[PDB]
Amino acid sequence: LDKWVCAQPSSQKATNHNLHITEKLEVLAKAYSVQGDKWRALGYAKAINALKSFHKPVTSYQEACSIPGIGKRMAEKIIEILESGHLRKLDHISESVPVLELFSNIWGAGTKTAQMWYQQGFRSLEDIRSQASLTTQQAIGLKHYSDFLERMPREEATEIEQTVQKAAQAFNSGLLCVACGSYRRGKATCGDVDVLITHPDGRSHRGIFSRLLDSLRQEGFLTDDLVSQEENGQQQKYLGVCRLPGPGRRHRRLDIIVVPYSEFACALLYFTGSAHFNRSMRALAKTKGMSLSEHALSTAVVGRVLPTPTEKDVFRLLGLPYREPAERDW
DNA sequence: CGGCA
DNA sequence: CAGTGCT
DNA sequence: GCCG
DNA sequence: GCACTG
Ligand SMILES: [Cl-]
Ligand SMILES: [Cl-]
Ligand SMILES: [Cl-]
Ligand SMILES: [Mg+2]
Ligand SMILES: [Mg+2]
Ligand code: NA
Ligand code: NA
Ligand code: NA
Repeated sequence: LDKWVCAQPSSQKATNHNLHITEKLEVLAKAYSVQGDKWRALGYAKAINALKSFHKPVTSYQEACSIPGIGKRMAEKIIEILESGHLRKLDHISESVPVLELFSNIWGAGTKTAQMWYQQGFRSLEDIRSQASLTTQQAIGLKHYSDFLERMPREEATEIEQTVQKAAQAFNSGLLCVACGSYRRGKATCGDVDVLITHPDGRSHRGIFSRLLDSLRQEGFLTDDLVSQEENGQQQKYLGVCRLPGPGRRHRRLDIIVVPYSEFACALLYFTGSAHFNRSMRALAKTKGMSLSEHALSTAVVGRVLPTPTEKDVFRLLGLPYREPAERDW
C-alpha cells in the first residue's frame, strides 16, 4: 500500500522536504513531456510525487533507491544535486523546448503538432497565426491562448457551475449537477469548471445535452465549442468555452459530462481526480483483476460490473482507505 | 521484456 | 487510424 | 524514467 | 481508460 499514491493522503506533499531536488527534476520532466517522451516524463512525475511525500530529506544513494518510484538513475541525479547543488543535465536540454512548450499550450496541439511546426521553422505564436494550418480546435485555442493558461478564483467556478445548473434544472428540476475536478478537491483556483450531471430516476439524463447547450447558447454564455458531438444523440461529454456577463470577465474553459445514475459514483470519482490519483487507482485495480473507468468498476474480461452506489464502495472494493476529495490531490 | 489508465 | 485532451 |  | 476529430 506504501507503493500506491491512491492509498495515501495527498496532504503528505504539503511538507515537501526535497524541494531543492523536485524543482529541478520538474524542469526535466517538462522537457521530456513537450518533446513527446511521455513514458520517461511519467517516471519523472511519479518520482517527483514520491520525493514530495517522503518524510525527510533524502541524503544517501541507498536511501533514495529504497523509495518506490526512485531507481538507480533517479538516485544518481539526487546525489548530484546534494553534493554539487545543481543538476548538470539542466544546462543540456534541447534548445527547442521553450518553443515546443509555447506551441503545445495551444489547445488541440500536442507534441506531434508542436514538433512539426518547429521542424517547419515556426518559432512564435505570430508565426503560427500567420503561417500555420490550424484545426478548428487549434484556432479557438490560439484565440484564447492567454485565457486558457489562467486559473480562475473558485468563486467564479461556483458562478459557472450555478449557470449550468440553473439552465439544466429549468427543464428538469430533478437533475443533479456537481462541480468536480479541482473545484471539488477544494482548490482555491481552478483551471476550468468540470460539471457532472445526472438524474436519480436513472433515465431522465437522456437527451438533455441538446436542450442544455441550446439554452446556454441562447443567453450567450457559451462562446466556443471545442468538442461537442451533437449529431447522433449519444453525446457523453462537452468541452467548450464560456464567459459570464459583465465587465472584467475572461473566457473560461467548461467541461460537462452527462451520465446515468447507475454510473454516478464512478463518474464522480473519475471527474474529481486528480489525474494522477485516477491513474494510480486504475493501475491498482488492474493488479486485482479489475478495470476501473468513469462507467464502472468491473472484473477482468472473458466481465462483471461490481456494485458501487457510492465512491466509498470503489475504495472498499479495492482495499483502499477512503479519501475525501481534498486528499486525492496527487 | 513490456506496461505505464 | 493517429493525435488529442479529460480526470 | 520506474515497476513487476 | 475513455471519448472525441478528420
Ligand atoms: Cl532534452
Ligand atoms: Cl421539472
Ligand atoms: Cl458517492
Ligand atoms: Mg478541471
Ligand atoms: Mg475540465
Ligand atoms: Na525504488
Ligand atoms: Na495543447
Ligand atoms: Na488544467
